[PDB]
Amino acid sequence: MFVKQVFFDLGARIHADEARALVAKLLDDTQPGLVSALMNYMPASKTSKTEFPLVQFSNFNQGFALLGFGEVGAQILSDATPIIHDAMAKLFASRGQGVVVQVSSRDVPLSCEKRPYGLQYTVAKMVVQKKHEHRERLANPETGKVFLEGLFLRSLERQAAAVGMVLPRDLVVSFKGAERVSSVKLRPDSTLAHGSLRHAVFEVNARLGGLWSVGFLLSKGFGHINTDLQLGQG
Amino acid sequence: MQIEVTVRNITPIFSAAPGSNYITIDGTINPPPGVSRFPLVRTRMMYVAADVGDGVIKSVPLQIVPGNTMRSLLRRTMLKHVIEPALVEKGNKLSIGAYATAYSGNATGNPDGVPSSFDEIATMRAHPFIGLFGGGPRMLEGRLMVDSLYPIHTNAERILGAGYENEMMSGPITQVVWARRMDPILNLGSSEDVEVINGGAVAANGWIQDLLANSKANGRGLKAFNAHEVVIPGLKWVWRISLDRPTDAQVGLVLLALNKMTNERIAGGHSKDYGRFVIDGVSLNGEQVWSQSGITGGEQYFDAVAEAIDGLSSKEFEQFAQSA
RNA sequence: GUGAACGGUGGAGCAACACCUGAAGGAAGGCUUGAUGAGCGUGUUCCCCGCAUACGCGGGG
Repeated sequence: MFVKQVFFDLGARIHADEARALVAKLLDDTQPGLVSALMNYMPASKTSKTEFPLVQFSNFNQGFALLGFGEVGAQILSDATPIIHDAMAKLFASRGQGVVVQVSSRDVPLSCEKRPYGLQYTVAKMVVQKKHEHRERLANPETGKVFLEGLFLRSLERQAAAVGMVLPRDLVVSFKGAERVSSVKLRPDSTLAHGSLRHAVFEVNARLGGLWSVGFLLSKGFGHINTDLQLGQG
Repeated sequence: MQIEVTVRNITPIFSAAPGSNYITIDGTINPPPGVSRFPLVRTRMMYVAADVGDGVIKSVPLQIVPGNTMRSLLRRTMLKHVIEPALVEKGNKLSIGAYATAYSGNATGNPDGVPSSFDEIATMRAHPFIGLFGGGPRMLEGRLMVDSLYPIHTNAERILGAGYENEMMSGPITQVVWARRMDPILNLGSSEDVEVINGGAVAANGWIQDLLANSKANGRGLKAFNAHEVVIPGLKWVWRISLDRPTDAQVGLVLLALNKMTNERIAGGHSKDYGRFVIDGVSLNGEQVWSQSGITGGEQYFDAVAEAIDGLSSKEFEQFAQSA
């Protein structure tokens, strides 16, 4: 259907994961349920849902963005936006002279159709390795290629099924190469790190016309770029 | 008495045609719904029969400025720079009704049922301002016939039978001009900008939340996007001012209003500077009198309006306006 | 065999002449389409959820 993007500008850049931690810590004392809705927690406990995350935090050049997928996620952003804005307003008016926090909002529809020609789609900061078996596939290029193929495909089908629209199941993808390899830390000052690719290039015969998130740790703000912006653009 | 005021428009011309029209991002005026129509107020259009192909006359569009619009315009310049200076130099005081009837033809919305006595008709008809624009409670006939602004265009070849055969424009004469509204509190950026707002940054922030609550969800906020169709500038227009057995004072008044015609605007869209124009030529019964320094010629009309400005009292405007 | 049986209501004839809905009337007044999500930090085994039923697959932050 459609995905909503809401952009918040604090006057300074804040990373998506530490923005997620800050949003968790700011409204924790009061309004806990909205936090459960924002963070895709369980209704009863603190742990997160194993399904696709309807609400995922994202980069913004002056702060952080929120992405809500489907009618439910868009409604979550709709009920969450002013209380969240009011929290950063009181936090940034408590210290210093104060700053003014500016927003934007946009409702981008998602779409796809199959074309009989390959199309070049790049992604940046997408996590790929989570277990020791994923490390063992990544050592050899032949067995790592098909793993990345299946990962990119199953991410497309997962967020399709989650958004509630049908994808044609005859798509053939291909992976050309990635510019860099780097680690991703779940929490700072932790020894545990997870492998990730930088500026990976994929090639899909179909076209994609919305926000499409691929790979792991999607709610942390990794491996989504707008496919409308790359389209016919270099 | 026939006058033909041929002008060129310096700024573009927007005289808003009524009708909630709609526009897409690229053309398609009044599209089918669901293409995200934007509101569009087109310029005033007159349908006109024209020689489209050989032997066939069709009702085609041609964008005009209304004759009622510029009747009120000629009356307005007449009154602001000739009549009101006369009534200040002799100290004559108009009433509310006299003022409103001199500018609008009526003091109230109810015209009186009785007709005016013939001495009042003769005196008012003889008077230049009253004769040019009648009206009032007893519904006076005026001597002035103000025709609409046609451009010198192919759609008006049937209109311009005599004269204006050259200087003919073939293509369309309209351009869509897009104006957006922007919200300044979205665009302020800095708190050193908000130190002049009372309440500080938190008040501006709270207004951002009001507009966010409107963005999720009928009080109109800000930041609209609009288009308006405009007539393109630099094109020659023709004005027709006919007169009905005029006194020399009434023609002299028309020429007195006409000389300064340029200061004013033949349009709407005041702030966009729409309506600026320069008169290329003025012909009295076909004779050219227009120069760069106003009208050169018609000295008996100017002398008659000179002697008619003197001795012009408020009581003419008072008596005509007064309802029975 | 009806106090019955018979029997054309017909013809002629203009609803005509004369008469103006039309006089007065501003589509206006305000508004930056540029402003955008887009290119920049993490060096290794730790949590929880399903399918199984543990031989392992899938995934969450």
